[PDB]
Amino acid sequence: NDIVALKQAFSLPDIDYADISQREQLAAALKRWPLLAEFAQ
Amino acid sequence: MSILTRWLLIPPVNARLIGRYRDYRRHGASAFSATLGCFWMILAWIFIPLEHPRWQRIRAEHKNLYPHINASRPRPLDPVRYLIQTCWLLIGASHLSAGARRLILGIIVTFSLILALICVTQPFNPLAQFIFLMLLWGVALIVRRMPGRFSALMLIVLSLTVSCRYIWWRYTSTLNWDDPVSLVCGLILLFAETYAWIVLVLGYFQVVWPLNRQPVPLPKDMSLWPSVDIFVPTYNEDLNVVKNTIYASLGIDWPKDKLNIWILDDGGREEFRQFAQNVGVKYIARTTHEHAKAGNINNALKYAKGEFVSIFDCDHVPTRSFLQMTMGWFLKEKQLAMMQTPHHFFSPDPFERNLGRFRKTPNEGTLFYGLVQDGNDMWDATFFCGSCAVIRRKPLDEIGGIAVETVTEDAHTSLRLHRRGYTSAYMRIPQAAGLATESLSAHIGQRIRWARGMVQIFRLDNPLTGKGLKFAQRLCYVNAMFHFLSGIPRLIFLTAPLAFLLLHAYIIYAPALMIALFVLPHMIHASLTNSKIQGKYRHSFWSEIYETVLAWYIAPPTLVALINLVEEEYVDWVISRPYIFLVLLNLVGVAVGIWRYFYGPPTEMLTVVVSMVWVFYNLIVLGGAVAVSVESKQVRRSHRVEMTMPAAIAREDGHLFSCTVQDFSDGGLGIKINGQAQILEGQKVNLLLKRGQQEYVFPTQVARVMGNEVGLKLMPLTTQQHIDFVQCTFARADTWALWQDSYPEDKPLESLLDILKLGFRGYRHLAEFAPSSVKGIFRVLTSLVSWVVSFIP
Amino acid sequence: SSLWQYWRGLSGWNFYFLVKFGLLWAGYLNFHPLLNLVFAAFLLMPLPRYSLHRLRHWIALPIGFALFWHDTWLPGPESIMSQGSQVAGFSTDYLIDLVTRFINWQMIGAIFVLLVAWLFLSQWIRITVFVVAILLWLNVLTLA
Amino acid sequence: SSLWQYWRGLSGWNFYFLVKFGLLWAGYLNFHPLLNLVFAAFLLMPLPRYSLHRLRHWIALPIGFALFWHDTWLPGPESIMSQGSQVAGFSTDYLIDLVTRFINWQMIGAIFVLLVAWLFLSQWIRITVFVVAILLWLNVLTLA
Amino acid sequence: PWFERLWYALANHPILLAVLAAISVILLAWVLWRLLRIISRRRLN
Ligand SMILES: Nc1nc2c(ncn2[C@@H]2O[C@@H]3COP(=O)(O)O[C@H]4[C@@H](O)[C@H](n5cnc6c(=O)[nH]c(N)nc65)O[C@@H]4COP(=O)(O)O[C@H]3[C@H]2O)c(=O)[nH]1
Ligand SMILES: Nc1nc2c(ncn2[C@@H]2O[C@@H]3COP(=O)(O)O[C@H]4[C@@H](O)[C@H](n5cnc6c(=O)[nH]c(N)nc65)O[C@@H]4COP(=O)(O)O[C@H]3[C@H]2O)c(=O)[nH]1
Repeated sequence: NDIVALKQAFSLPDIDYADISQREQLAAALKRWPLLAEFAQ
Repeated sequence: MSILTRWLLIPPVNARLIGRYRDYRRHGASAFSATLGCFWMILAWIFIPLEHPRWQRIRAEHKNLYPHINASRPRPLDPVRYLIQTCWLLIGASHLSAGARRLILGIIVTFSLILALICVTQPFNPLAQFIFLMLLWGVALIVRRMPGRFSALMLIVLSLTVSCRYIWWRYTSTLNWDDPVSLVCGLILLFAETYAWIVLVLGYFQVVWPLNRQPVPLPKDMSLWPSVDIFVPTYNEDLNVVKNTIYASLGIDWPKDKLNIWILDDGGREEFRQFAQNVGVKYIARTTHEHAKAGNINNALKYAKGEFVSIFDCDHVPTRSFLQMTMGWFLKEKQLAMMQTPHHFFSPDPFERNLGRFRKTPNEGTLFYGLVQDGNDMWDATFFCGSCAVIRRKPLDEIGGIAVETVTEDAHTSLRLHRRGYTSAYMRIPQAAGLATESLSAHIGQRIRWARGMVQIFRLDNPLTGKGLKFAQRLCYVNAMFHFLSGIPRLIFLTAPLAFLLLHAYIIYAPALMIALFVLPHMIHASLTNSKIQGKYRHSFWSEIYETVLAWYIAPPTLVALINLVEEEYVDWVISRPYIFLVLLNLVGVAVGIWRYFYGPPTEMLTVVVSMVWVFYNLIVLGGAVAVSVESKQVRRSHRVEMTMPAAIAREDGHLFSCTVQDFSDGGLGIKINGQAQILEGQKVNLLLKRGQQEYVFPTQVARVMGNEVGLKLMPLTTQQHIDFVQCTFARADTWALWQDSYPEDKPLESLLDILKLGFRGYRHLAEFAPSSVKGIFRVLTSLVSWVVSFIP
Repeated sequence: SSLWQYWRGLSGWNFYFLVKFGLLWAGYLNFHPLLNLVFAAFLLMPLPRYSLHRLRHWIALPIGFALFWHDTWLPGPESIMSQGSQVAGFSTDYLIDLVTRFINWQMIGAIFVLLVAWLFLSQWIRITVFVVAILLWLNVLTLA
Repeated sequence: SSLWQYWRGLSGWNFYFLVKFGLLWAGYLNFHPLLNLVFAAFLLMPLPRYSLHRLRHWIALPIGFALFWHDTWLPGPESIMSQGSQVAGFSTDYLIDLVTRFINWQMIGAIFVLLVAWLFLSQWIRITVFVVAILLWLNVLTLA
Repeated sequence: PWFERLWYALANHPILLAVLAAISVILLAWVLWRLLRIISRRRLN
């Protein structure tokens, strides 16, 4: 909620935050567990 | 003899007197004091109706509201104090065509300038000047309570008119051309004040319109995002201070295919090499150590291959949003070659640590990184400040890398980039926090290095007279360089009244009333205008304290360059020598002035008062400076940041309890539990921290339990746990912005009261230790009289 | 044992003494310091019961009124009783005009201001002991 | 009551008294220290209910207006009532000239700056005590 | 002597000079505000 706090504090209404750490963790998880990979795609 | 007392005095009153006498004897109070107190009590109760329930109800909460009066500690002249406080309370209150538009602007501007010239150059009689003063001051006060930028411009213009009037009056009808001694020093003061006026005008121009640049959103596709290389140059810092920087860098929300983190080591230390190998970041240890940090960065550039280079200091930890909040503009402006980010210090600065005002007063550097750089942004003069910046490598290769000539290499390379046509930008949101200087000596030294570098740039590159560079950029750079030549004017200001008081020399040949009616509006309007402009950046009357701390140490090196873990509390005598010398000179001046107020000519009655109030202001400033020079206790290995986050604690038996994190450091946390659920001073505890919707677990050991408050010590963490902890405590993109936004506004009167208390505290501090024994007695006498007066306000 | 609450002061009669002292300072009163001191001692002399204190106040109210009337230069009430028939024989309109002319508004305003100042200074100035001291000083002056 | 917490102060009447003092200093006033002191005592009279306080202020407003008119050197109501018809029948130019000669801009500026100073003081320094002290000093000087 | 004449014209008029100074301040503030808005818009593009 840090980005939400920043948006509530100092404007920034159009900067869409790309959390690349979450995406990389999700990709590693999908690679690690074939069940999640099967259900996701 | 008790029978006689019992017969003469009613037994209740006799018992009251005996009990009060015994109580004051047990407390060491004199018997005569008890007799005088009883006499005052009886004479009051008979000459003052203390039976009125109104006064009884007032007395009920008198101790809480007025704790400065003790009923069990009689002192001489207590009724005088009671009457004085009562008198204070009773006194106190409880569009269009091009040619036509240009001609209209011309006529409006010339009319306004003619009116301003008339206002500046109108001689007055004292009553007329006073009416003018009250009217313009009221206009300023009204415009103060009007948010926006138009009000700031109005205050700037009003202040400029008042200051120009003051300078006109000084240059016309204050210089006394009669004496060879009342001339040189008077002109010296006039030149000091003209320099101060020029600095004020250039500062008003510099922050006339902060740009308030906003981040530009990055493209949705992640394949258009550029490659960034992060450099962390280290020379002698311990690994404990660079670990957090590296961990925060490893958690930056940037694609790892396009982010390389480098550790640059000029010490050739093997611990840093092993740490880089363990965490997976790059490492360079150059064999030849030349040009210091600039040379290290150049050698790193010789190997790094990335579109952008971001330089971080060892103690500066970036937030995960740094690159996303920064890189937008580089893809929007192809001419951009440098972006700057504010410097925040979670560690307490020497002023904040020593003077006890850490979260109350704003930091010394938040005026610069909060308003001055934003003002420079408009004129394209935002210069590199060492850390928290991004430089495009293609422009940086054309200029031959980081400039290696001056000791302030960042400003020099930014100046070169601006002189080659490239622009610069500034982003206001604090996305990196560092460690402040651990002592006053460190602050003095770093300021000296900065000033030496700026004067070197002024002498070598000379922004005023060079090659292609806009005039606004020239003005901004020369203002930044002139900021560090203010030591000599400050010394003149601190030593000016001592001229007249010691050696009769009329610096200003005008009646004291006219001096009060002309100098005072200048100061009042400057203070109001700054308080509006630099509102939540710097409190009033504090800039003089910093200036006087720096002046004696910055003036010599700047002039020469122009020509060519606190175990115990202590006072830095070596640092504080100039302040003590100036205090001695000013107080010997005030003794001479006290003599002159009686044995001098009667006509010089108001002039001596003016000189004495000047000396008193000087003494307050120097006392604050001395108060800075006493180092408070510091036994904490890591500095703590006060942040409130909900959390949870896990025990080994499987019970979980909620807690509120109140502060965190590198190796510990401080939490509060409503009721002290279950914890003991050695038990291991798992700490649950949430970053958004994700929860992280960190092993901890309890160090202190004091009721609701519990201190935790972090267990040896793995690399991933270190990264998660940094992302949950330090590298959060909300702590520093809200920290800066929580700074209280500027209240000039409260600020004056705080500075007066600080000076008194510094005098009391020096009333304990003394380098020259003789000074001990004088300091003790001053403190004694001062607290006696404080008790009799 | 709240035996001190029997010596409370002269709150309520302090205005009386202040008005009399002001009239004496203005020369409009024939003052008898001994009688005033006796009256003050009687008022300050305690009585065993609060009801007895109320009875003392009720008795002293006619006494205070008579003392205030006699200290002034007004003629004795016996003459008024004797000449009431003659007064009734006179025209009533002339009497009304005379009594409207006789009243001095300056003294009434001064009395009102003194009452306000006594109600305010009954916060910071206990009027009983000051009145007693002034009366003692006047008695000493008239004795020596 | 036990406290009598009704001495709230002159409040806005401090500016009225300051204006009167300034006009007297200028020399345009026929000052009446006794009437001013009585009016100040009336304004400072403690009242238990706030409704009575408001009613007292409302009643004192026209009384203060009339007192201010009386203390000036302007002609009395008889002349105004006798010459109202003549003023109505006069030409507009004469009335405009009389209005222009009646208004002094220096007086208006002095009153405005005094009001601003009074606002600042009443924010930081209360004025009731000073006004009462000045009125008492003037009364003592006039009587003595 | 023209500056002497101008000074003697407003020798004892503080209210009028305050009004003139306020007028000049407001007008110069407006001109500067317009110019700085223009420069800010050109700067952010
Ligand atoms: N054993 C232990 N106890 C701790 C620790 N942190 C806090 N406490 C306890 O909690 C009290 C409140 O300290 P605070 O809120 O940090 O507020 C502190 C802090 O602001 C300051 N302070 C004291 N010692 C130091 C120090 O070594 N460094 C710094 N930076 N501040 C200190 O003084 C205030 C009062 O501290 P105390 O009078 O000592 O009283 C301290 C102490 O009894 C800790 O790490 N270990
Ligand atoms: N955020 C936070 N961390 C906490 C707290 N209590 C303990 N810690 C952590 O636990 C470490 C050990 O503290 P300690 O055993 O009390 O041993 C402490 C204590 O004896 C002393 N100390 C440090 N600060 C204070 C203070 O403010 N007051 C007092 N009285 N002692 C202090 O110095 C020792 C070293 O402390 P540190 O270097 O800070 O290292 C601290 C810190 O990392 C707490 O309330 N909040």
